[PDB]
Amino acid sequence: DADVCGEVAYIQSVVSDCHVPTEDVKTLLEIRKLFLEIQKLKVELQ
Amino acid sequence: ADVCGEVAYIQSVVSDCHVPTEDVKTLLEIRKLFLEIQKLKVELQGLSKEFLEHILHG
Amino acid sequence: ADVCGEVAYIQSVVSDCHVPTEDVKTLLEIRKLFLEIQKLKVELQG
Amino acid sequence: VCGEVAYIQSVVSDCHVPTEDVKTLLEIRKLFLEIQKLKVELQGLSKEFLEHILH
Amino acid sequence: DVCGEVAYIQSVVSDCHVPTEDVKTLLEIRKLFLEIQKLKVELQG
Amino acid sequence: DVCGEVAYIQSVVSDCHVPTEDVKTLLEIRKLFLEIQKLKVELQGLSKEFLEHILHG
Amino acid sequence: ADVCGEVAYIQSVVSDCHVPTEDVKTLLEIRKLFLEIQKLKVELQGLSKEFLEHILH
Repeated sequence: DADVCGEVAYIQSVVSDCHVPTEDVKTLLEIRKLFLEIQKLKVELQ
Repeated sequence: ADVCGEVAYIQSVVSDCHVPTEDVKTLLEIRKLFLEIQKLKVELQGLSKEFLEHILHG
Repeated sequence: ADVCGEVAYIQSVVSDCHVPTEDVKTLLEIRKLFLEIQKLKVELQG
Repeated sequence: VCGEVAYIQSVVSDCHVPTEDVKTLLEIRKLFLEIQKLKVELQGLSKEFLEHILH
Repeated sequence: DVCGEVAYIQSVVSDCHVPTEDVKTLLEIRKLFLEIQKLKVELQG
Repeated sequence: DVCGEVAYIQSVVSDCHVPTEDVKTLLEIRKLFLEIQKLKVELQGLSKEFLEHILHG
Repeated sequence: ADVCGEVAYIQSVVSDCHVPTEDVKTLLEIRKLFLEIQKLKVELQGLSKEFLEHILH
């Protein structure tokens, strides 16, 4: 309820403050996650 | 009763936010991506330390 | 009998919601995302 | 590989339901079950937190 | 290594005489079905 | 080095002379096949464990 | 906040490579798919060995 709407409202405030389009934020975070996942996989394999 | 009741409950919560559904999805996806990056960094330091401890005391 | 019966069962349940299938999928995706965020916060701060 | 694909094709064709509907319906069922698993894991993490406090 | 792996998968897929997008869709349906079974067993246990 | 990693992947993909979207699709099919095998193995293990837990417990 | 800082950090690294963002994403996806196939093969041999050990002991 207020836990869900308050959480969404908080994320919206933070994203708006960056002045970066939301689709760019998502793409850039996806690239960082992919890079870290590749590092973790290499470590696990060795 | 359980599946349809669950969907009806989520719909009530989402409608009360007065935020477009695709925005709610995008914002939660961004928060999840950020937290997953933090967890991956913790797991990487933890694997490196665990491997070193196994070497030093094994 | 196993696969077709499973599909037929899910179809009956979804139809009984009286909500378009793509809305059911979207709403369940939002609930899953919210719960996954809570779990990640607990794992990181504990 | 080819035998596996041919088998899945036979089963899906026998349902007389469009392939994209089969995929969507199975995805909805999986999402519902994953929400239940997440709720169980969250009560489990809360219990683990309480046990750390008590002992 | 990488190119040899890709060339091998291409040979196997071509031998099925099934469009690549259908192979992907059918394997996705099989995986979804098995994942549902695994989730049901984990939830009761 | 992030840029070095990207440049390395680009060199390997270019050398295959296969469109990037085909490389991605073919690797996705191979991954899906192996994941199905792993799920079948896990399900036989869980099924056996369930039966045993019921019979003796 | 911390995400504004994280976003600019990733942008700084990606811009330095002078490769379009969608290419960076695609190339990293291909590398991840390749490594995931290798990990799945290792997990499958481990599950097979674990099954044999349960039989022997």
